[PDB]
Amino acid sequence: REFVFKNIDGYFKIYSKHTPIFPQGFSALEPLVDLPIGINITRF
Amino acid sequence: KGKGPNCYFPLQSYGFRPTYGVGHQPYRVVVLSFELLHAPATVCGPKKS
Repeated sequence: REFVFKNIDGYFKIYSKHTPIFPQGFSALEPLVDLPIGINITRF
Repeated sequence: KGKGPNCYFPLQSYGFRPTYGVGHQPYRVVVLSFELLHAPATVCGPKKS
């Protein structure tokens, strides 16, 4: 389970993709959720 | 310290009755307040297709 979190222009976008079995493959993460909240995110 | 001289209850009841005049009938008022803060506009009007 891979996840990518980024905040730009007030939109909070996430990306994820599920695959069986770490560096022995290549897979691009597809967009799943995009929510405009515009809050300032600095720590997680 | 209680009800008496110079101490009156600030809240008063209407008591709506169907036999009242047009000026005393109950009127439900809804005020729409729009915000234009620095944020993505999540609210928009309908779009015809």
